Amino acid sequence: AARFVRFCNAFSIPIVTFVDVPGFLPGTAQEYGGLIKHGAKLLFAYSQATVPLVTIITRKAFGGAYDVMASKHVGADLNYAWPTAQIAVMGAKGAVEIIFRAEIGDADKIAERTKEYEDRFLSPFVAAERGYIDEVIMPHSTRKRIARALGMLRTKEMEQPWKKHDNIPL
Amino acid sequence: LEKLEERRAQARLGGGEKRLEAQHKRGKLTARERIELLLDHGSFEEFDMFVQHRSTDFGMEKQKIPGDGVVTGWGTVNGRTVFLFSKDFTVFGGSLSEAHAAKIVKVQDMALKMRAPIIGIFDAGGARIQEGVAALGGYGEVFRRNVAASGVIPQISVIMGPCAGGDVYSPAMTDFIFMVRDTSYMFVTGPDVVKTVTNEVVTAEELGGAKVHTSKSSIADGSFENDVEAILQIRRLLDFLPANNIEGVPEIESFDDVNRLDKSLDTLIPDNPNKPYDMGELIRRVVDEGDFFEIQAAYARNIITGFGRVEGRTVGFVANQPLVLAGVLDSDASRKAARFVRFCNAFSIPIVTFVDVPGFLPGTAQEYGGLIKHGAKLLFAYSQATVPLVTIITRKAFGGAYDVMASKHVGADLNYAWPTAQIAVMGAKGAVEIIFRAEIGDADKIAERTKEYEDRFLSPFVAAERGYIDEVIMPHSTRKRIARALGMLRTKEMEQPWKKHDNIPL
Amino acid sequence: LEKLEERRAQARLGGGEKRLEAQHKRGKLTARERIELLLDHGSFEEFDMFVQHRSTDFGMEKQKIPGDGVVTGWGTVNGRTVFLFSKDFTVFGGSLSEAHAAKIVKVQDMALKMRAPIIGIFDAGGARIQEGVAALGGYGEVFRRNVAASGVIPQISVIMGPCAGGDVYSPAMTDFIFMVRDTSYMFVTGPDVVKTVTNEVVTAEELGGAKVHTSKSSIADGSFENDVEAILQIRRLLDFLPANNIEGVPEIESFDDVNRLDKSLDTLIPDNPNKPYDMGELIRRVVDEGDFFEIQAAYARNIITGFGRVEGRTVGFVANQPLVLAGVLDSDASRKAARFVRFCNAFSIPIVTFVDVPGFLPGTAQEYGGLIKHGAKLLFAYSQATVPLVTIITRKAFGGAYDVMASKHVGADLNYAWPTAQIAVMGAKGAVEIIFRAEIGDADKIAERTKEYEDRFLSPFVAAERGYIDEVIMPHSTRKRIARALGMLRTKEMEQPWKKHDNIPL
Amino acid sequence: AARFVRFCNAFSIPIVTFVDVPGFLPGTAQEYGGLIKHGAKLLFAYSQATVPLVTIITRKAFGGAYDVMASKHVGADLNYAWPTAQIAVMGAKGAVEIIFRAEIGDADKIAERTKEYEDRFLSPFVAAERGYIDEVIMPHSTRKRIARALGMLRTKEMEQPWKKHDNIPL
Ligand SMILES: CC(C)(COP(=O)(O)OP(=O)(O)OC[C@H]1O[C@@H](n2cnc3c(N)ncnc32)[C@H](O)[C@@H]1OP(=O)(O)O)[C@@H](O)C(=O)NCCC(=O)NCCS
Ligand SMILES: *C(=O)CCCC[C@@H]1SC[C@@H]2NC(=O)N[C@@H]21
Ligand SMILES: *C(=O)CCCC[C@@H]1SC[C@@H]2NC(=O)N[C@@H]21
Ligand SMILES: *C(=O)CCCC[C@@H]1SC[C@@H]2NC(=O)N[C@@H]21
Ligand SMILES: *C(=O)CCCC[C@@H]1SC[C@@H]2NC(=O)N[C@@H]21
Repeated sequence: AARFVRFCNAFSIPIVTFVDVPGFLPGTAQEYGGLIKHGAKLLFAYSQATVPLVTIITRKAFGGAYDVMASKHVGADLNYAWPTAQIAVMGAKGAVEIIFRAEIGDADKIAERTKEYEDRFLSPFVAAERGYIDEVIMPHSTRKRIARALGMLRTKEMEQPWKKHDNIPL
Repeated sequence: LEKLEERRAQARLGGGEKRLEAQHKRGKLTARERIELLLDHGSFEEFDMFVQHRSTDFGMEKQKIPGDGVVTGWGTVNGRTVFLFSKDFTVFGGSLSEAHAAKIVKVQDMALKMRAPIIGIFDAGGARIQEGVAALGGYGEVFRRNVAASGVIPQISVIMGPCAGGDVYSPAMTDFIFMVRDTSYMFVTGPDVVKTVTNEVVTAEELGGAKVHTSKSSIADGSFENDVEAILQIRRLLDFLPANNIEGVPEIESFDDVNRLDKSLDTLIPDNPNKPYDMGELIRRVVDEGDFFEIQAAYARNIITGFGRVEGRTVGFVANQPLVLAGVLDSDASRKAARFVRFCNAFSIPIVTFVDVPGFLPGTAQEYGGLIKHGAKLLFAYSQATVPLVTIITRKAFGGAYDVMASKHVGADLNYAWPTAQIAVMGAKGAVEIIFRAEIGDADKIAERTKEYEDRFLSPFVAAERGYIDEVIMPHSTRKRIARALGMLRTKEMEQPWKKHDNIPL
Repeated sequence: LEKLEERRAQARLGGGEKRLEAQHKRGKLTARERIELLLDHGSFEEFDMFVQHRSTDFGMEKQKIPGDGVVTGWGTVNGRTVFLFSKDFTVFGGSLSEAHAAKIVKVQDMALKMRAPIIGIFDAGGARIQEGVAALGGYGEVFRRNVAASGVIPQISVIMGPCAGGDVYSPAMTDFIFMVRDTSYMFVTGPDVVKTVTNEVVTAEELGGAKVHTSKSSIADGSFENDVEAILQIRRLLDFLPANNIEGVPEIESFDDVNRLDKSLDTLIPDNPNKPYDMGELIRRVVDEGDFFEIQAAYARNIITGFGRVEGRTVGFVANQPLVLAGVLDSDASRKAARFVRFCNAFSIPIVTFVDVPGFLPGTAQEYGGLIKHGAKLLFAYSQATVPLVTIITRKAFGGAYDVMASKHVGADLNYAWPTAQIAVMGAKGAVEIIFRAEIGDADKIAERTKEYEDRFLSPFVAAERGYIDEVIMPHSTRKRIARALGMLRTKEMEQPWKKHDNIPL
Repeated sequence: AARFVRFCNAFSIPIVTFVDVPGFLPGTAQEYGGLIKHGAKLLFAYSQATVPLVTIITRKAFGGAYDVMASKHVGADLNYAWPTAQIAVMGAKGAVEIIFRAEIGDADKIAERTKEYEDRFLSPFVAAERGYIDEVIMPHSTRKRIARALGMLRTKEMEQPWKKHDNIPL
């Protein structure tokens, strides 16, 4: 994805992203293989681009992944979300086991806390209340929105400092 | 007022005496001690000492600690302005909240606007769960600023403790990462998740310790014995680098001589062609006082890269190392050298290269690993550079490799060769095997033809006759030539077309 | 999901049915109805419908209202993209908190990036006290963005209700301010402080009502009967303006002819030198269909400024007005015209000037008020402009005034003059009374000398004989010449030295 | 002040500001005179300048005035504050009259609320806790800090979009 995004950016081609990611792949294999830098490549390619970026969150966006995949904070122009999106720091079970580390033995209490956490926070509405999502749309309208959005976005112009070239990790 | 001095003195205490004593017991300094040690005496000016968090969920409102877990500010090192921030492990485990992120973004933006370097020191414990999605927002902004500053100001990161989860991405986009050899580790996902998912049991030290990341994964640029050594070495390095992408490299007065000769080099290369030799000795004989700041010393040891000084100016050096795997280029060496050369070119540092390469590494493993593109990265980096490039072909350059390692054809300005250089499409045996295929059965005729081809084509004078080599030099002269050459090349000026950016093969 | 639709229907209700009924009883529309009436049908895209405020002090946490008092988004007007926001009086009295400010800054930044016009509609109630110092931060960022966009995109503001306190600064730095005649008012400090400090009793309407600010203070560019008229006139105006400072003025197909002659103009100038005439008639005969959008019509009526169309292109018009104060130049007129010319120059709109001016206004009030600097403002504005400038001298041009009103000497490109023009240093009486000072003992000789001086020098032919006038034209052809001239001048290209910006007097 | 600031900015001279302002001047004479645009001139001049700006709050900074006088939000680079600074939306009396409008009848209750508000909120530490102030300094050190700050700020470099010229309110 990093190389594709760089090519699209070099020639001023707009980019559309569909996001459904639960996190990164765990295991010693990936770590010894250098997952850190390779993951950084995508963040770099996304954040430096000066063309229109439009993103649609469908189901899941957990943890640091929610940031590499063209979040509003790294330069996305428009962020929509379907009603089934779940934007949180991590899955509900793990979050409860971390916050309530003192009472990890009583089952029923843990299940009740999990249900409370899940219903309150695993939804697309808390992210919206802080203004990170531009609009929550009904799915059947998706095409029309893109078709409209890209139009207004054609004129994106923005200035940056003078560098010879960047120092992207390899 | 005295009330102000009391409040301030109590902010310098962080999370209390007990946590400071626990911190000291492990052999780790506190954030403020590191700040005091890195900068010149009496220069530290602090920003935003009293910031507090604003969350009100999960009982967080009952514990508001001033500082929010990070110490930030600016100062001077050797008279030159530097900005820096340091994470504090004793305050909420140095986790990352909204206000935390605000302080970091402020210091980063100010540092980019005024064009000065940035130092980040990491002693953190990751994302604060209680803050929910807001915390993620913080992360984003910090990442963004890093990318904006890359290739404009040099950014240095020092890992001095745990660093997990999303946090790790922030130093991965900086220029240099340094680690401490026993109280640090990096990973995206921790041991518990790994066990839950793959059923493999591993400890944090084995998964992401200093050894792993300095010898296998390519992430870290060096390791040091303890915090003090690390900080002093960072202060030594910082004096090499230009302050930004406009002003030249810093210059100091050198105590060495630009016209001295060194006879020992005439006997460096052995007569026997199967024996190796130590290239690092050559590099240390060529720099001013034998001072060489090596980068990634323990990873991909078939290639050497680092900083030295010539006539008071910083110069980068890249060299093949015969001592390991006969000096062949492979995926790891290509990636390492490509990233380093890109850095040197970005900030207009001249580059010297020492070449002794018999080819690429054979085997199915390399081929499945993608050697073609990792190999193309180095060629790309070398051919696009617009700074002075000087290369010395000490003992070998066979086939395609002679092209990737800064040949005259890909943009090298000056190319010397010692008398022992052997420049050819391939080794004598293979070449004669391919050419004279109708007579592969005999054994005397093949030897005769091999001797002829070797005596006529494995030498530097055929390369010189076509004008690919600018001059053949006696070994004992090497230093002087470089010292003169660079002097004339300072004014190199040349202009490319207009591109947004290149499309280097990632 | 139905539940999302219910959330939307509930967010669209603002602060309750009761407050909406009370709003309607005052004779005012609601925010969303204004947004609906401004934009083309079906084009409105809303941002951030669900944002809530985040204060928890002074009992504020018990009342969270979605939207936080502002509706923002973008749409199309006549096919061209526009951004906009509208403050909602029914939610916390339309006040300005942290999150409210975050939405406003988002929309301003995005509109600057895409280079599109911005419409702001103000119906506010000032600073929310319960938010404390944080409130101030909000205001600050908004101001900054205004200034960054000034001279890059046109910014129109419409005041349709109370707008007290520091918020007033935000619309004052925009290019146009429109007010509603019977329901709006603006002031920095309200009547209560005035009463407690100065002991004078004054109502809000008298202190800052529409009339005060459109007739005396120079703030407002016009007034309208009710909200519908104001919004439709904004829609009309938006068709004259360029979208940004790069592209040219919009063009439409005209129904008029470029070669028509106007016999009536032959009789516009009265025979008696003491009688005035109506310049507005002249202007409405030069424009294509007689459609003229007047700017600041009710302030400083001795000068006229506005927008028209010629051959399907926007053109700016400035003209002296004999009907009031004999057309002299005073402080007010000077400031009005100076700001208008600066705007027209910033977006590359051509300018046409009609001159009939005897001089400056004498009296001690003007001099104590600072007439020197205000008068210099207009000269500064005209002389520095690089757009095409076409000027027409109709009747009088005496003394220094003849030099500020787009003379050939200060950079005008073409200068015509009707046959009735009188261009001289000063009037016949005073000129003679000075040159023949030691002869004033008589009465008849002085009268004879006056007659001869009037006959010789008060004419347009001496100015032409010196070459300061390009052509003397007959009145009936005036329109045609303009239509031709402007055409040829479309390609004007000139370049000045490098300055950060001018130092215009204030 | 606006004219002086623009002149300073045109030739790249740094600016130091000392702030002690309780608000604007009330009355009919000023509003009939057109205070809104004249006061906006100063804000316009300060926000656009691209030279080092250093501000020192000594005693008071109330209300909208605190914004025009080179606040951190409109583009000031460094903000120091003495220990006696009072940064607030308005004076204690009027603030308490406004917040507790439904209980103004009393005279002891109002005094109690006034004392509480003044002690909690009229200080430089609430503004500092939000990061709007870079440091609370001891007065006798003031000169030294200025001398240091300006020394570093020589390299300030920033670029706006391409405009023919600004449109300052005349
Ligand atoms: C630093 C770390 C490796 C262990 O440090 P340690 O020296 O062995 O001591 P502890 O584990 O008891 O942690 C000490 C404090 O750091 C705090 N802390 C550390 N990381 C934190 C975080 N991301 N969020 C909140 N608090 C955190 C803990 O609250 C703890 O507080 P305490 O005084 O009540 O005990 C661990 O804290 C860490 O970095 N991540 C924990 C892994 C996780 O995310 N959840 C737990 C199981 S999934
Ligand atoms: C439940 O059993 C969850 C499985 C492990 C958590 C998942 S695996 C994929 C993601 N990786 C990670 O960091 N956690 C997520
Ligand atoms: C002798 O056995 C020759 C085999 C190796 C040939 C050399 S090793 C280094 C280079 N790799 C390659 O492809 N051929 C060269
Ligand atoms: C006739 O009596 C002449 C007196 C008036 C002079 C006129 S008023 C307009 C012009 N202003 C000026 O300086 N003198 C002219
Ligand atoms: C106290 O009783 C005075 C009321 C206003 C305080 C001062 S008077 C001048 C300034 N104008 C304003 O808005 N308040 C300030």
